Amino acid sequence: HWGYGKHNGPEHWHKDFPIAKGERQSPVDIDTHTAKYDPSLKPLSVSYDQATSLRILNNGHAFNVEFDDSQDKAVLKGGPLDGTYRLIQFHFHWGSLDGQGSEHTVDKKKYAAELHLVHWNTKYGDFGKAVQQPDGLAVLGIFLKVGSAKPGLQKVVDVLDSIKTKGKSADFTNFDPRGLLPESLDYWTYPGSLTTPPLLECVTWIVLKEPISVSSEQVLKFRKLNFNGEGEPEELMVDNWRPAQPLKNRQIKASFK
Ligand SMILES: CN(C)c1nnc([C@H](N)S(N)(=O)=O)s1
Ligand SMILES: [Zn+2]
Repeated sequence: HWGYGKHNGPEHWHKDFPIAKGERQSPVDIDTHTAKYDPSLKPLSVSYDQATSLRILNNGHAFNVEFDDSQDKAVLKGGPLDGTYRLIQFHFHWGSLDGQGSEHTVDKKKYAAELHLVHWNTKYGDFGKAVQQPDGLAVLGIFLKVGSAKPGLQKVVDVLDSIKTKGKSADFTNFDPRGLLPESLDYWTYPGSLTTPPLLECVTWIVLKEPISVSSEQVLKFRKLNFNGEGEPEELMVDNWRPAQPLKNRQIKASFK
């Protein structure tokens, strides 16, 4: 089935998922000179004080940190969004080398990695109904560059040893996602899609301008994960990013001047 290799990677996905060649696919290159400041955008509200993390899982493609989304505990509102979007999970995309790994690019620059905080619109009642709607999801994207360590990431780094292979999970309670955010909430926004199969066109993307810094030792621990299952020959989990897709009939808006 699908993956990131030569025989099952992004250039093959359209045969099972024809929407791969659709009109609102993600990620995209963000041309900073072309993006325009939008005064109609409302301030942006990240409310993560009552977040309840539960578990961390290796799915064969990336790892997910999952949250209790049975009540409004950790929500995203404001900015381009109408209504309330509940945090369900976060994950990353990363490279084999420090000069590649992000999905979005900025003036064609690739970062070492990209964090995705995935949220669903509570007017649709559950995540599976939300992904069938054009405004069903909001994904907050944050770039990672290599330099100083991120103290708030270290708890994630230290549990990766326990989920090395596809299908493994571990308890991950009391993790505070506020420790993964940069100082500034300045952002770019556009309508797009999931970046993995089934590639559904259901996402409002909100991509922060300020990257977070992580250390070379933190990213090296991501690159020790495996795509394969336990007992199978080793295929390092690296380069699990989709490249930039055609912008087509879309405008990227900026929250800042
Ligand atoms: C469960 N669903 C559909 C998804 N889980 N992670 C997904 C992606 N990896 S992204 N990048 O958020 O579209 S898509
Ligand atoms: Zn993602």
